Amino acid sequence: QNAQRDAVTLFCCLLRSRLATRRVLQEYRLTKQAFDWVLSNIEAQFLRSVVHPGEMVGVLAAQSIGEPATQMTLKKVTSGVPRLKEILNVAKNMKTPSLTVY
Amino acid sequence: EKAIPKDQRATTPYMTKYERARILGTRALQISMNAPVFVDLEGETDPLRIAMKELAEKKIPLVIRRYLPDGSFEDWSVEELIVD
Amino acid sequence: YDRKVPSPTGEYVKEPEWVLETDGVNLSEVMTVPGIDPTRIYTNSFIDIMEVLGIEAGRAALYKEVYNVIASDGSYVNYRHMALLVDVMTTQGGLTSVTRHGFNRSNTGALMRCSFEETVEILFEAGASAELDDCRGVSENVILGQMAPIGTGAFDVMID
Amino acid sequence: MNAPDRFELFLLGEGESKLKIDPDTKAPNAVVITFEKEDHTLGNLIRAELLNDRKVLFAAYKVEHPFFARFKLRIQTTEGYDPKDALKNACNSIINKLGALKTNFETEWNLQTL
Amino acid sequence: FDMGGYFIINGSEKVLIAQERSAGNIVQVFKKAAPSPISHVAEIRSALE
Amino acid sequence: SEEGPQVKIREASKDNVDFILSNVDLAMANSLRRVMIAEIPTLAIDSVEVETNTTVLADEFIAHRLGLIPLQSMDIEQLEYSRDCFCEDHCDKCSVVLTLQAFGESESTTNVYSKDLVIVSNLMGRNIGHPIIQDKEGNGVLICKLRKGQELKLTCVAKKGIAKEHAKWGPAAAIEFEYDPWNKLKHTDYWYEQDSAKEWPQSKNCEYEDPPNEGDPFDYKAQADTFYMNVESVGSIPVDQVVVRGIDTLQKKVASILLALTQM
Amino acid sequence: EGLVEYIDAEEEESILIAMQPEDLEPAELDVDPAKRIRVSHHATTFTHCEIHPSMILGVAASIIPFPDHNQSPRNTYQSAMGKQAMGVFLTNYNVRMDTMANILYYPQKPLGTTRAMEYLKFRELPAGQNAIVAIACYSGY
Amino acid sequence: RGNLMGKRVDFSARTVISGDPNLELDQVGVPKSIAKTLTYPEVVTPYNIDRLTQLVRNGPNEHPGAKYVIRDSGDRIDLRYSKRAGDIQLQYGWKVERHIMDNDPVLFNRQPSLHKMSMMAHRVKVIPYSTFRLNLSVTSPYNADFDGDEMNLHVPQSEETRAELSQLCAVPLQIVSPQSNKPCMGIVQDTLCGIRKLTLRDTFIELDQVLNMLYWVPDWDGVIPTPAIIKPKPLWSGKQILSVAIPNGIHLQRFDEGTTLLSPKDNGMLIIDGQIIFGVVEKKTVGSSNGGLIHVVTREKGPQVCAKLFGNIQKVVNFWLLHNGFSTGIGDTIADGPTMREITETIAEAKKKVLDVTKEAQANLLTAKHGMTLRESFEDNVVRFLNEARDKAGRLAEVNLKDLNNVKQMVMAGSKGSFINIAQMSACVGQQSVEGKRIAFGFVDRTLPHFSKDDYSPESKGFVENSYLRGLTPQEFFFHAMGGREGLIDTAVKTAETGYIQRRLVKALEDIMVHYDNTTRNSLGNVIQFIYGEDGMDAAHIEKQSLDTIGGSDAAFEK
Amino acid sequence: TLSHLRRTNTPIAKPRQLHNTHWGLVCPAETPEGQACGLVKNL
Amino acid sequence: ASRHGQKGTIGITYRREDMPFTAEGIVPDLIINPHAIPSRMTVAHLIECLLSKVAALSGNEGDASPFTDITVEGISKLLREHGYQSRGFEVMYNGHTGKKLMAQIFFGPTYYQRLRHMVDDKIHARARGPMQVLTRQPVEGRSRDGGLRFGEMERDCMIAHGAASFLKERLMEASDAFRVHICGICGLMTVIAKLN
Amino acid sequence: SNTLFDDIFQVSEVDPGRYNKVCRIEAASTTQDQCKLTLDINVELFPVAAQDSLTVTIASSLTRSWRPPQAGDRSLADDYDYVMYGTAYKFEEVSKDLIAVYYSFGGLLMRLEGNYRNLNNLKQENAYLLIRR
Amino acid sequence: MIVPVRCFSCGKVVGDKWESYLNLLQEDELDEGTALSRLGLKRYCCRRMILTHVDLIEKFLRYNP
RNA sequence: UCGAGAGGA
Ligand SMILES: [Mg+2]
Ligand SMILES: [Zn+2]
Ligand SMILES: [Zn+2]
Ligand SMILES: [Zn+2]
Repeated sequence: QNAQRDAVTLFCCLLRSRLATRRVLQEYRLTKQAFDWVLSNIEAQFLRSVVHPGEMVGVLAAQSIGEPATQMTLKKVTSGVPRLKEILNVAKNMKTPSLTVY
Repeated sequence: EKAIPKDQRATTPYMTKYERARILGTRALQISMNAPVFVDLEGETDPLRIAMKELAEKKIPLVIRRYLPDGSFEDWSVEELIVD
Repeated sequence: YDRKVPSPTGEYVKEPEWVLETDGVNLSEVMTVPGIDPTRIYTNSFIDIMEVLGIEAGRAALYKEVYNVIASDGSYVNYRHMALLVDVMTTQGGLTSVTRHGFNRSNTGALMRCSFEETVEILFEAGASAELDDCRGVSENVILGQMAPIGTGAFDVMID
Repeated sequence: MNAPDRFELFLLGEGESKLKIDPDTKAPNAVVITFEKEDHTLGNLIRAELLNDRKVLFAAYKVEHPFFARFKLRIQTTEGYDPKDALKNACNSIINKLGALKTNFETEWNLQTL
Repeated sequence: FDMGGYFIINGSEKVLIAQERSAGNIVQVFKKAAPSPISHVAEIRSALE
Repeated sequence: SEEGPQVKIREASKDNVDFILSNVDLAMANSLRRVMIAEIPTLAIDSVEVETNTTVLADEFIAHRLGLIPLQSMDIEQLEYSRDCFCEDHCDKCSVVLTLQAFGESESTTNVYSKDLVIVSNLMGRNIGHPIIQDKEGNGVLICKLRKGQELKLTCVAKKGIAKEHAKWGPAAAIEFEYDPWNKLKHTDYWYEQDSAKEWPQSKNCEYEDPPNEGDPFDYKAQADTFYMNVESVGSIPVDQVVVRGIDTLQKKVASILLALTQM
Repeated sequence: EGLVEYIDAEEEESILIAMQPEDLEPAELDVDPAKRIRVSHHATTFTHCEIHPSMILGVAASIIPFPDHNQSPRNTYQSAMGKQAMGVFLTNYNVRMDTMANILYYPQKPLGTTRAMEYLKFRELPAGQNAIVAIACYSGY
Repeated sequence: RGNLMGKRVDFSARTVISGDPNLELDQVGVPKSIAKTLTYPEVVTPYNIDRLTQLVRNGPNEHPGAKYVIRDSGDRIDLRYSKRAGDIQLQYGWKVERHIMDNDPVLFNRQPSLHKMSMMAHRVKVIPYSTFRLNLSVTSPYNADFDGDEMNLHVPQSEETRAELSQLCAVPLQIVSPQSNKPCMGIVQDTLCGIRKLTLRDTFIELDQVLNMLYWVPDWDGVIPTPAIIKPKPLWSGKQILSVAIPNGIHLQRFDEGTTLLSPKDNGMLIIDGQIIFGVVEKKTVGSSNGGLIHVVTREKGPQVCAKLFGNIQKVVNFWLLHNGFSTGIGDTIADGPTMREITETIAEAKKKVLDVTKEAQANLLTAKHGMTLRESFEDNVVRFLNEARDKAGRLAEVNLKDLNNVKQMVMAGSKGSFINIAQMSACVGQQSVEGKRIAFGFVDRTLPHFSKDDYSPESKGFVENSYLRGLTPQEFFFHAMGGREGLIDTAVKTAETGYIQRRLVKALEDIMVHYDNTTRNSLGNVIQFIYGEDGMDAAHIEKQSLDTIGGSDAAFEK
Repeated sequence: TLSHLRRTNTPIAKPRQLHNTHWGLVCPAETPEGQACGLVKNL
Repeated sequence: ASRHGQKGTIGITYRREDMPFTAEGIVPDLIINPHAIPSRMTVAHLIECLLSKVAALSGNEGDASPFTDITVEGISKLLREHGYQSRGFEVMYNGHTGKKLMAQIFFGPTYYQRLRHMVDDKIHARARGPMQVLTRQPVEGRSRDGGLRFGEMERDCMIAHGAASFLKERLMEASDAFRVHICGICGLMTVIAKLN
Repeated sequence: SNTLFDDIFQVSEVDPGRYNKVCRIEAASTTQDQCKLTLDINVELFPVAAQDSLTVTIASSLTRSWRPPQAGDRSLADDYDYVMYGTAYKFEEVSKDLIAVYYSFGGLLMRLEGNYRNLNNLKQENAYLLIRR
Repeated sequence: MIVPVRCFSCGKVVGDKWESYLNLLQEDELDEGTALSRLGLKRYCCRRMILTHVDLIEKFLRYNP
């Protein structure tokens, strides 16, 4: 139950923000019928926006990062495909080991 | 051996794309093999559309068996399972 | 560095700050030094952050470097994908790499690991150690040609 | 190896009559005609002559795919006025114009000397 | 218009592609690797003309 | 004269005919020039049987070349399509047969001009099958060159067709077509680097239409109805019959509609 | 006679060459703005003069018209496509028996020709046609 | 790894592919020669038997037809040659391997199959010629070009397989992409360049054009919209006629630069109820841009409506452009006469800057900036100076480009262009670079043997003052060749590493699937994430929505 | 044919990249792209 | 392709009437999109049109030698003396409608090369047939009338959809499916079987 | 179904904003000083010069598909030289007892100030703009 | 390898104009522009069929077989 | 069957 409340917390932040009583009756003058329609609409749309269990999420994520890497191609910092190779196989020594001091 | 009781179940009642597609494929496969049709098809001659229309009126008598990571399972009848 | 921050009113406005960028990494002895903000400081190397601040900090550092790689090309990929990969490296405990020896030795079956580098050595040690295969992984079932529990195969189907 | 014969561009196939007429399902007084084996050479003339009849509400042709040479023409008109009568008007008026053109040209050619 | 320059082995016209090699009998000085005990080397490749 | 489209012939020849076509809806002019190129029918080689060929060239190369020679098709209407007639393969009522024979006897190269093609079928009193010759020397088109000791012997069966099936049955070369020379209808947006008038030159057709008055605003109800056309011929058919038969094929094209409508 | 020398890769280290043989003319404005900006040389101790710069290109790059007006990787791409073009590879194509031999029906000498082309017989033995090409937005095919 | 996880499979094909604007999105242009060769085993039933027996009679050497029949005995009936080839009567329960026909589902492909949406289901549309025709807006998800590309096409063999192609592998389903949570396909090239030309206020469409343009839209209501102008001529605006393609109930709001609601430049976008209130349409509006029109329709209406919508936009816009016309000359890359003087003298000002910085360094008066050596400081100053030269020259040319010029139009809609291309073709191509630095000394202390030794001038270190249009000099050409060669080395080098990276990622996370409790896990069962994505919701299920509580003054939030 | 008869093949720190010393001895841009770009060159 | 990396296959072929015709009746032998011109920066092709045009009309030869001081401005001066638009543009009329095209088209003679990749010598589709003895998989290559590859790269994509049944099809029935007896006690392929 | 508004304006500036046939015009009602208007006018159909006094009207008429004109049979409530059809898209409460109304005439835009029309100018698709000599 | 009968673009039979072209050049000493203009190839589509034509056939004859 | 080279995206 706590994990559920956690999982929608930012969505509820937005939700309460948009459905402010003043805003519900002033910015866009909703009537009761329309407000109930909106409330049901959001429940259906959200519940449709759940991860369907069974998705091969790891393979999708791997390809999701790998495809734009193919597109990667051309202030002296190490970035791009070589940086990605550094990141990926935990390079003990790095071409650009830097630090940003606050 | 063990089962998950009907009263206490906590899996998405809405059927996922994967079980809908599997169920439609099972229905269409068996429909292709001279199987009985449980709706008054409106001239439909395709097992894919036939299975979709059986599902839409919930005339498909199959049950899912969602398997959990512990080895336990949860049966969900097609009546129970919703479609948006 | 120009940086936006809350004004006393509450409105966000820019509060430019002087910040120094270094050329070497020795985080262990630099954050302690006085006159600085020792909670904000950030390195470009996740391995040192892992050594010092902790693996949970190292996770955000890892993600942010992947993110910078992506965004430097004027691109964007959803948080879930990168975070899942980063979590896969972190969840083992160390900083397990995506490489032949960093991750491929694990508990993840035999054919699964033998489908990607050190094929015959993975199988050799597997038989030497009587490794058990659950055949719940996709690759093991792919080898066996059966229906792998993937998405459609995740659930068994029975009649009423 | 794949190309269909060129003669399909102007020769009707097995049981392919020239015009197939279907009433437009949505609109009123509207019809779609699947001319076979013709194209913009002929169809544009029909449509452009349909526009001149002031009791003709709608006239338009379209070529589904330039591989094939079968273009559709759709018409809409005033009440109690079958578009086939407007089409007959169009074709016959076109023919009158072309005959007049040919005869005027012949007169000029015989006037000309070279 | 045939310009020549090919052989005819087993009936198939054959071309010998000029191989590219580093020259012989010259001295070269190479700065060695950072994690290397020896700082530089000077190598000569000696072959009889 | 007759009410409808008005034609003024500007310049005329058997090869070229340039005229002004007044008071016609534009679509008619596009459609006529379109059918002028294609649907108009004309006779040219569509089959070839090559007995002995010792030429450098390949037979199918020569057969292609043979197809594009322009053969007189003035009386083609008296002839019929092979596809239409009832003969086993071809006959005198649809196909005209030609024979080509050449041998290299001279030390110098022996040409194989168009005139060396010979006509073998029964003419039956029609102006059919003559290989057109416009060459000033009289030789005409050149098909192949032959060395001493080379021979070429073949038989070509010419059949009726149209340019829509293949471009050898095309009676016209390039047809000029331009309207509104001054762009008074704003019917093309000039691409000007500095001044549209200086960069684009006026065509000769501007000479006949009145020059524009800038003070007068854009006329909006005006539409295109005066066109400047120039038709060219390959000699297969004289230009007058090119355009006349284009009109006639167009009106036949239309007439089949009326018949097919009646059948419904 | 002594008016030409064979310079190998090492020997040109010690010599100062020159692009045009009118770089050895005196100096003292009115000019055509479209012509390329040429660096005034400022040098005067010349040893050799280039025969002609165009010679740096090989045979396949000699074919390209206006490679100086063109993107470098485009010339690289062309160089590997020009050996792929069909044409008349030999005058004795008929006599020979070889495993594959496509030949253009009607080759035409290109309307735009490198001056270096003349010494590789491209105009004598071409491998392409002078197509009337119209870059245009037509049917979207 | 090559005979167990990647077998050579049957029921496969491959062709040069071409693009066809009168094909709809999920259709594919399979040729008859392929279709005659490929098959689907279909079991005979009462619903199908009457068609299927005709098909069996039709035979395999012309289409539609069938090549094989399978019986109770289990022994084949080759229909290519058999005495009973024409007297077949199929009993129920017999399989017939019929050719693939129209509106059949087939799995498309283009190696390398980097992501899941480089392999998606398509509906067969058997066409004559020997190319896989496909829709235009399918090039982005395959990274295809019609330049010699080849695409495969695998064919299902069971009803569940056919469903899975239809039910989850289909093109409309992948219109919204989990990665980069936004659409995959979008309007491209001639349609995208044409939409801009059509939508302009100044573009006005006549009546005769409007009727054909209206008809071309496949699913058309049959209601002729009232014209924008009803007076001296009934005229139509390009926006008004385009609007019919957009369905009712689609609203869109977008704001660009100075987009007052009374828009001056006709920029931005406000679209109401499937009508276009104001704004020029281009890539931002109708591309794969996040928050674009496709993004709206795919979730608001559904996949199918937007899949149809792709074709409808294409059909309207291609027709209008076809009769408007478009073409790119090299008068489109000739900057104004006076502007060329300004440009070359701008380069000269930067050239002088390099000379004077050089002399200052020659006097050993260079303020050594922190960290860099003196020679490094000289480098950075000069490199950035010359980069300023080329960028200012390009933007002096881009500013100087009239509206008729096609290349700007291409750039303007984002069809195929960027700023720098204009700069390199009309101003100055720029400065070349090898391994980050400028063209170094290969000859001992000089770049080329036409330059005196120890020359650090712009002309001799790789600067290319002349423009592509004007023409590069011999040395400039050679320096350009160096730069382009390095770029091609990188191009060849980057890919192999990228393929290995993709392989390593995919093989690292291949076991990762959401379980029936949202615990992202693997075969071992050890949890990777307790809820996928740290919110439990999938990636296409996403939109860039501002939260108005975060920002704003405390009083403004109060009020 | 000519460009086959004017080719090299370097069997294998920066060999692929074009060099200042190649000016006039090897064609600048004519070379295969891909497997052996710059390792294999033409005169 | 042309001499400037402007590769590309034929999309569609149009009869001459369908083609957009210039005022003189000249019809393009070939049509290409203008969208390949900016991204690839091939101005040489784009100038070749001009030079070849003036050489075709004047009756000389085009001098496109590199490192020549030949200028577009002068080439266009000559072209203007031949009565065409100096930068190569030409008024063009649509073939289908005969209504003048709003944009004047850059049109002229441009040398093009026929490439060695022709579709029908690359077309291939396969249903059943030859198999390797060693693997019991289709022989590689269309020359041997073989089957195509369902690579691990493709297997990844099928995995990502969760399409397990299609994936099973590809890796068994549609390639090298097989049935083997096994003895459970040994748990191996020891067993000897006679099925008739 | 009658006229919703009528006034008389004099144009202040004609803005050809990079458009060959379109112009942007600003003009305040001469009778009511505090009411102004901004609108896009095709100049090729209706030439609009600077400092021109033009009558301006808005109607609701005088769905169902368009019927091309036939003689004066389909008589149209106008003896004008220029007219348009648009659809209202925004109404701005500028300040108390003052209002602004926005129209997009199939691309060409409009803007109208003043509260004098307490009545009419509804949030309605129907909108006609009519200009006279 | 031989003079094409007609220009692909338009279609005017240029095949009968080849031998006359060479006669124009060799005996009347005309430039190629006026040589094609004498023949009446007014439009450049057909005009570049003869200017850019390479008559390879001569090489082919010289082989005795 | 085996290695080799040359190519297309
Ligand atoms: Mg490609
Ligand atoms: Zn007969
Ligand atoms: Zn056993
Ligand atoms: Zn011609």
